[PDB]
Amino acid sequence: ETMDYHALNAMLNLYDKAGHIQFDKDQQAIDAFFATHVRPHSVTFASQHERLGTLVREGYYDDAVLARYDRAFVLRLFEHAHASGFRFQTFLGAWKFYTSYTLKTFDGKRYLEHFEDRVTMVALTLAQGDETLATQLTDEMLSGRFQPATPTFLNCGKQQRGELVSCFLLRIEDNMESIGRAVNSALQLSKRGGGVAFLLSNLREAGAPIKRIENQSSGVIPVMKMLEDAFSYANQLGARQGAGAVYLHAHHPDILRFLDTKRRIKTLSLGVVIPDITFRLAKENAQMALFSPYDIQRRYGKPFGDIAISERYDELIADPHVRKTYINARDFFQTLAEIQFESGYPYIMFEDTVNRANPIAGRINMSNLCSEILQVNSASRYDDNLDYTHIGHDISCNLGSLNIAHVMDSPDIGRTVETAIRGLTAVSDMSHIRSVPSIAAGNAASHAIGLGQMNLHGYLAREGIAYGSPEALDFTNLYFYTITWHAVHTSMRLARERGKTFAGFAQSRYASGDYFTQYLQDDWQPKTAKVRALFARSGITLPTREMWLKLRDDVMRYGIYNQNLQAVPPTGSISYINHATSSIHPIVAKIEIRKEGKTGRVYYPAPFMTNENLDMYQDAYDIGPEKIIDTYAEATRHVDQGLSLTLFFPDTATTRDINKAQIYAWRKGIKSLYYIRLRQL
Amino acid sequence: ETMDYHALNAMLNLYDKAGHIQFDKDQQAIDAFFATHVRPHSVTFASQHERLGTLVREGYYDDAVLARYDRAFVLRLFEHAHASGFRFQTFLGAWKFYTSYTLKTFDGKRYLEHFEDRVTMVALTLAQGDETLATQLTDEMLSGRFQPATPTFLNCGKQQRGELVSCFLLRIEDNMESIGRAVNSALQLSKRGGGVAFLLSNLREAGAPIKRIENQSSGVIPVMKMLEDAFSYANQLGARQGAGAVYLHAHHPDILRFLDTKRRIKTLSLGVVIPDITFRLAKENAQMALFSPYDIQRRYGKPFGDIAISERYDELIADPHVRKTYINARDFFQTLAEIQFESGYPYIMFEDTVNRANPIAGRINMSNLCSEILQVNSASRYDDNLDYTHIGHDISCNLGSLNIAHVMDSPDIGRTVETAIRGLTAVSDMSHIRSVPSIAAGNAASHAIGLGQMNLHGYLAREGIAYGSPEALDFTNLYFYTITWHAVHTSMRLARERGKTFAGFAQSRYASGDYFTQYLQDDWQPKTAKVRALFARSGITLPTREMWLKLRDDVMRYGIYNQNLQAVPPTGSISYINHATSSIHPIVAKIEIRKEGKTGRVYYPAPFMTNENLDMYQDAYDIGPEKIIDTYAEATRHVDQGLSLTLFFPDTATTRDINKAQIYAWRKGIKSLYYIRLRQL
Ligand SMILES: Nc1ccn([C@H]2C[C@H](O)[C@@H](COP(=O)(O)OP(=O)(O)OP(=O)(O)O)O2)c(=O)n1
Ligand SMILES: Nc1ccn([C@H]2C[C@H](O)[C@@H](COP(=O)(O)OP(=O)(O)OP(=O)(O)O)O2)c(=O)n1
Ligand SMILES: [Mg+2]
Ligand SMILES: [Mg+2]
Repeated sequence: ETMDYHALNAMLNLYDKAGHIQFDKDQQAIDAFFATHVRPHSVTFASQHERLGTLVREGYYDDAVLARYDRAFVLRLFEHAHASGFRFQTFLGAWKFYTSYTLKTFDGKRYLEHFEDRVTMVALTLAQGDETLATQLTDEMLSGRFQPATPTFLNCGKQQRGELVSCFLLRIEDNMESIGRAVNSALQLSKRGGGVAFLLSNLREAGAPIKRIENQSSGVIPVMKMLEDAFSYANQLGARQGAGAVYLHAHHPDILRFLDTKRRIKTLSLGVVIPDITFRLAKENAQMALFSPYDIQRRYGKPFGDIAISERYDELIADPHVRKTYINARDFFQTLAEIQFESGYPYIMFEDTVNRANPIAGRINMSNLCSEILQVNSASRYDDNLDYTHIGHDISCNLGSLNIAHVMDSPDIGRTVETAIRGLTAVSDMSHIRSVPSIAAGNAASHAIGLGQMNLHGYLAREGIAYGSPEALDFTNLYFYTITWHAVHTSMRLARERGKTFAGFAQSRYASGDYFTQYLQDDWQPKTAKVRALFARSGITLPTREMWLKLRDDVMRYGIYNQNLQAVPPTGSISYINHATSSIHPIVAKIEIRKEGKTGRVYYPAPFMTNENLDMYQDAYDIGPEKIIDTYAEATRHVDQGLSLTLFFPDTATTRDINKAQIYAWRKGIKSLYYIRLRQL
Repeated sequence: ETMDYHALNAMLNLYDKAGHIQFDKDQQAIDAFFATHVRPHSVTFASQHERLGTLVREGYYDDAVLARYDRAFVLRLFEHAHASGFRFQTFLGAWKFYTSYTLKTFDGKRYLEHFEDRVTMVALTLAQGDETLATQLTDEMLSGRFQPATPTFLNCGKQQRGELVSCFLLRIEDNMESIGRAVNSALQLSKRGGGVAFLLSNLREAGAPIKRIENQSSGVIPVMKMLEDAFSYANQLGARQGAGAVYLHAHHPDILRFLDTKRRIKTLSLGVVIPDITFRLAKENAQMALFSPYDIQRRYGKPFGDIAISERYDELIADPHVRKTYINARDFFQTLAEIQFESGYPYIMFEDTVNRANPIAGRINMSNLCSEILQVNSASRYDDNLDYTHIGHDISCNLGSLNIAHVMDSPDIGRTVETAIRGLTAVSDMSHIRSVPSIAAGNAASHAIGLGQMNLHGYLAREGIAYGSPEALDFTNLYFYTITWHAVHTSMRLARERGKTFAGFAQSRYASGDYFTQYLQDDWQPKTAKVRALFARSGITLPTREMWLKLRDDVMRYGIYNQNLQAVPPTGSISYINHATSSIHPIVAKIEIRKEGKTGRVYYPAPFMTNENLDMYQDAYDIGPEKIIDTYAEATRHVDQGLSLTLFFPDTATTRDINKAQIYAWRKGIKSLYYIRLRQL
């Protein structure tokens, strides 16, 4: 007799005379949802075998995927799938999946998939015919241990579908050709829903020459302006703005005009690269010198974006063949925070930290639209007709995440990590982005992937450890320690199985073993009793020196398949499906509210949370930056790419506050910073 | 003792108690210019031979051009050149050429060319080694009979230089690829100073689908928006806006949003194609039906831009598989004039008149930034990586003009026309625009050129005939009649010499002779005594039936080299150098004032004009549209492409006035209309 699941949902938004919540009311919502809406609008077939048939016949499922398997095997899988006992844990989780993920009939009126169907098809797709693999992926996803990126989760198997990968990073070179190409990539990538970031640092600055006639270039903005229109023009079906980003080196002469667009470029996001010296200068209240990329090129034969500024600052200041401009470092960071304060951006990439941690030959000069990807890239050369004469290497992202709790809840952690790695790797292998050759090239050369984490705050709460605490820090350090061991063990394996390794391996730190010197010392003993306890209870072995030493041999000898393994992005709405917390930070709220749906909003309580443990769920605001920054650093120690890191502040905070945080971060090893969020309603 | 040439110039701007002008004062200005400024800042070498040497050595002249000739021959030419007796006729003519055309040293401080040097190098360049040709071109240019387009005049021979051609017309196709390419062409062409127009009619309209999901396309504007930024970004060295245009069919569903950008797109110009039916509808106060290009394609397998609307209006109205929208034709033309009134644009291309007059297989769906070029074009197909899989045919302009007076002043009119044609043809042969394959293709396939006219009003005045008059109309009809005969005789010749013809010739009207039926009847007798007189006095024979009949045989048998011959654009500042009137219309003023120079302005009196014949120089305003429109029609009868036609109106004029004029034009055969100019200060 009460079947308004929204109402029921709404009830999570109520507190009783004792500041407690009717969590059950949310479970009632799930129940009414399935009963009043799903079950009734979901299609039931007489058998799976006819269902496939129909789905392929009418144009929904891609038969090419089913065809890599003996159909019996298929059926066996759907059955297992549906036999696993999967339930959604929350009304939003369900509602999200059916309103935006599950496959519907072409007219919208009926559902054709349920969570496990989708799971299955994903498993089938990535396993490319490998049945045991297919089974495992199925298992990993149904257990909650693994959660592929949205773009994969959503399209695998579908006949009419998106691409499986969808954030991309591109260079631009200081000539029109590159520029033209960039704008064209923007168009092609964004029409298909991709997020794309562009490096701008190589471009000659405002005022520089063209064809040896002085004061003629107009710098980056008018280029920013084009990319902007592109993204705005080429939305994705069912969207109005597209998403772009541009990164620019802080020491680039146009830095301030650049920052200035946000005090005008309304939809691209900005990101700024900052080397260590900049910090040095502002400390010692000094002047910042900006070098011309025009000159830099002619005198060094390389582009601004490819030299090491910190390492050649003085040199450069002294080379009179390099024009210099000066602004006040302290004011810089001031402008930086003022903007950040007004609008979240810009992101920040600690260039020196990054390159110093980079195990891969080359430098890293830019990042993605979520500031988590960090990888080398390389120039492309064109022909006057735009035809590539030299196809360089650009970057694209293959993502998925583990839900730490569920991982810890299963002793075979090595299987668990191997699978995800196997799956993301598949995503990479199946990927062939034709519209932008340099992307295709890159993928193909590197098989880079980015395995990421989520639900930390979820986990720690459940185990009664407070976010931020030494218990917490200790755990996050070792968890990531152990995840790294298995992932590289896995990539090593793959190289063996496939008998090849990523391009450049040889020049890498993996090749020489220097990549391990870190692990052959000691941290690795649980700084803490509780943490020691958790791993033990979980039946998981923390990798041991003998293990590392052995893996180091196997790597030096056999190599690894993927040039890059981990990356920790924010976990948008999949997190709700997976029932996990945004990534590894804490909980923007206890009962998160989203402005979605026919009622206006929908409410989402955190995992494992009950009236008897609320005190373990203090929100990000409440926890504040230090603790957050501290958690990410423990993680940053191991993750070869980077992690999206937001700082949440009270609306009373000041730019100095912001700046103190960024310094701390910087001082702490943090590779990069994402947006800064001032609390608002 | 008085050497301010500007002052002296200024004096043309003075009237005496009898409304007369000190024309001589302008000659004094020339004299002081050369004496106080040119001579002193121009470089004299001990001999020509060393001069060449130096100019090649230091990087100014291109030796590759000199190398096609025996150096003695060269020298002989410069000498002849300088021996011809050339003088500029006006202070602006000189001042223009030295401030913007002649070659200076790289630091700006000194001149290295004089009019005849430039003439010579042009002659050498186009003649490509042919000495008699080189001589003739020299002669034709020095006599004033010929005046190549600015881009050629200015760059031929130079080492550091522009392209020789510079207005281009491009299609776009209804898919992203084409769009991307368009924006890239915009960039590449405009960085080098080219004017470029785009067809937009094929693009699916605002609201149409994408990937079979309804209401999803955003039509042309956001595309207009990109092209706009492109042009604005890629100025030409020494310029801030670039120049673009977009054409769109009046019966395209986005027509009104389109017109609406100008009531927001600040720098592209607009142009509208209009078929006859539109006129029919508005007469009979009817509704205009707009057909979807999306549908049109699917149902007819061709793009909006390639079907004949007039011819299939009803059909289309009846095909229910073609979506239709309706707006009121009368209001259309109303909006058209209101905009025109506010801002000059849009240009107008009378599609049916044009295609009906078109001697060439195919249809004509767009025009250039000056509305004078009209030629067929064809789609290009791309690969997902932008690579052309099928290179279509797009259009570019090779222009030059004859100065009617000087032409008439020399009995060998056939030599005179043959040369120009030979020279423009050279421009075409030497042209290889790599950044846009479809342009290169087009040129190569067609060798289209556009020989044009100027100084009509100049001529008629001198011979005491009033602009507009039956004398005038009669002359312009026969002059163009005779120019056509010789140009086609010339192109015919070329095909023979070169032993090939333009692509498609066979499908042309030249091939079947229908191109001549017009000339084999009769008009061609001077309607007038004076006109008969002028040709006679000039020693020029008006082509005779036997002549046409003979040329028709030679053409049917041997073919012609160029697919298109004539085109009559406005003659911007070269006109001042050549000492002629903007094209064939009359004289925006008696003493034209330009806002140029260190004094703020510079004054330019019309050719042959003196206090004893002012009454023959009534300005365009004063003459008004009819007479103008009437002159162009006489011309439109013969010119295979089209002619830029501005109507000048009093600031009291009304949109109805404007609309009456456009109707007259339309009714009169006029192929197209350029901007409408309201008189302002
Ligand atoms: N009309 C132009 C031409 C170039 N640029 C900009 C874009 C590039 O960042 C930079 C270099 O363009 P190119 O390398 O194509 O320029 P060139 O190679 O012709 O000149 P240079 O050799 O001077 O670099 O100048 C511009 O804004 N407007
Ligand atoms: N994200 C997108 C995709 C397309 N278009 C526009 C530009 C083109 O005029 C038209 C056609 O683009 P494509 O042909 O590339 O579209 P498809 O071929 O994928 O779809 P269809 O086959 O539906 O035409 O749609 C757009 O505005 N935004
Ligand atoms: Mg360059
Ligand atoms: Mg299409």
